[PDB]
Amino acid sequence: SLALSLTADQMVSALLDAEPPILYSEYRPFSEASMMGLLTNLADRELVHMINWAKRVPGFVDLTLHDQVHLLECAWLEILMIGLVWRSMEHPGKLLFAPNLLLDRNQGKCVEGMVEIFDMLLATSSRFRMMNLQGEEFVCLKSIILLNSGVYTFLSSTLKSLEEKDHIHRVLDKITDTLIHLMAKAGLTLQQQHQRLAQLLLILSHIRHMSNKGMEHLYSMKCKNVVPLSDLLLEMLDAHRL
Amino acid sequence: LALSLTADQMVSALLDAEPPILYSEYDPTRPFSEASMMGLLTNLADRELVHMINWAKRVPGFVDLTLHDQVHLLECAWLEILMIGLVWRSMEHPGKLLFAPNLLLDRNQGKCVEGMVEIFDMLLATSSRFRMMNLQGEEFVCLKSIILLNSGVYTFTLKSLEEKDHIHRVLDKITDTLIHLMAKAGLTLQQQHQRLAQLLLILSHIRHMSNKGMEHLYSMKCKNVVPLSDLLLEMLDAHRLH
Amino acid sequence: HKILHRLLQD
Amino acid sequence: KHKILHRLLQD
Ligand SMILES: COC(=O)C1=C(C(=O)OC)[C@@H]2O[C@H]1C(c1ccc(O)cc1)=C2c1ccc(O)cc1
Ligand SMILES: COC(=O)C1=C(C(=O)OC)[C@@H]2O[C@H]1C(c1ccc(O)cc1)=C2c1ccc(O)cc1
Repeated sequence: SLALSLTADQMVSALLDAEPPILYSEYRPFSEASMMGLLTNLADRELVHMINWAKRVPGFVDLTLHDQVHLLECAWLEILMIGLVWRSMEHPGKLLFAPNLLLDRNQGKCVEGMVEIFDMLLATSSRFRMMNLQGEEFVCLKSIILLNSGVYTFLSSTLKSLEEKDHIHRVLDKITDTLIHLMAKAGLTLQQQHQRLAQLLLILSHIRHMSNKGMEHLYSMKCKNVVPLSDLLLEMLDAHRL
Repeated sequence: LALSLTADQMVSALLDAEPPILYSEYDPTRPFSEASMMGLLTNLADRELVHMINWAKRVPGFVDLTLHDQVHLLECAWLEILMIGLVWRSMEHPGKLLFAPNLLLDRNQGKCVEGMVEIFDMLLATSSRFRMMNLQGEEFVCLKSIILLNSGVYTFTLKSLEEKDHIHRVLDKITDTLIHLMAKAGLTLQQQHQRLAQLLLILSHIRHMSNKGMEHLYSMKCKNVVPLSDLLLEMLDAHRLH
Repeated sequence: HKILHRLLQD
Repeated sequence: KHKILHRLLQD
């Protein structure tokens, strides 16, 4: 009820209000362990705020705890990466991990396997720049990732599981309406609206790809023990091989 | 040229470019093993790749690209494309994947390949999503073409950014064609943007499946389960698994 | 599989 | 080497 009744303007307002804060990294030269340590320490702190943001994504608290857990386990790295890309928009060639950890490609990639991932993140940021992604659009896309990523991996076949998936699809349709509204407001033609909407959603394929690759890198770091993965991080990572 | 095609001429071209459904070398005299099942799927995929290359050449816009960019797009998208094909052929076979007309498998059957049943379950899920949405063939050939042009686009001196722009223009035409189909089918304007979003969000799940697919295929290659053709070894190597 | 469960309730 | 795919793209 609560989320299916919001106006497009109210959806956007709710999502903007629910935005998590930008976290700082730690305050000389880097190494492989010290680099991933800052990023894993960061990610870990960002995950705690993400859960609190998810609770405020309209529709999300209507779902069972099992389902909210599954959606977050599936979506979390995609959500961290879209945030990073968003943050990095105005910094061509650099990833703004935190205001005090702005990392170039030009930075001597002390982490092995990290450059291909970095490059993909940069190209996404350049894509959002080219597109002139707006903040209101970003918050819509991030909510779509949360709701979409785990939706087809609900292998449950019952009457309580179809009513639930239909609810998540109803909420997804609303976020689509909200994106279209923003574009109409901005004065885009109907043909421009549909084209832009497609453009944005095709980026989510690329974001999924980056997460899939990122996760493999993480699992292989888990197996090294050169970095201290936190307890919550071990569990989120566990869910992708489980 | 692709950009001067109408919507109807785009759909006509894509339906005409459709590759045939090929038969598996399935030998019903012997039971399946892990090696024999994987041998069947890799032999099929290898024959299907040759037709795909010839289909890609008939996708409008594709032949304007340099051979290097054509190679990259196919390397990025080949498994996504095989998978969307499979899900499409399987739509009207609930619980089963129609790899070929003589190779129609349920989830129990390929439990006999280690790590395959996870992928199988995702593919069945997708086929069910398509059935539920009542995906049409004209929509399917647009989606398959979107995968070819999109999946490798963001990983592309001065010839670079006219090549990227050409691709995005052709992709915009395929969006236009999708909306046209939906309008001609009698969908309302709101239904049109909602369905466009529903279909494009499925492409994220297809990327996901392809990524999981590629890691399984790599692990099979690395346990010497099945010999891969030189073509498959190169397509697999482009994903540079580790 | 439970720390997340716990954060969601908390 | 010359990739197999690059060659098939010319036939
Ligand atoms: C080799 O480099 C890679 O392991 C990664 C990323 C990439 O190097 O740039 C983002 C990225 O995905 C990972 C990563 C990350 C690294 C450690 C974690 O505990 C969680 C996430 C990343 C991360 C993403 C967003 C964020 O807010 C924090 C970390
Ligand atoms: C056996 O389980 C899995 O390793 C796979 C698939 C899945 O389990 O299908 C249910 C799928 O992705 C692979 C696969 C494939 C298997 C061997 C190959 O040389 C190439 C592709 C696949 C494939 C997909 C479509 C197609 O036309 C041919 C092969």
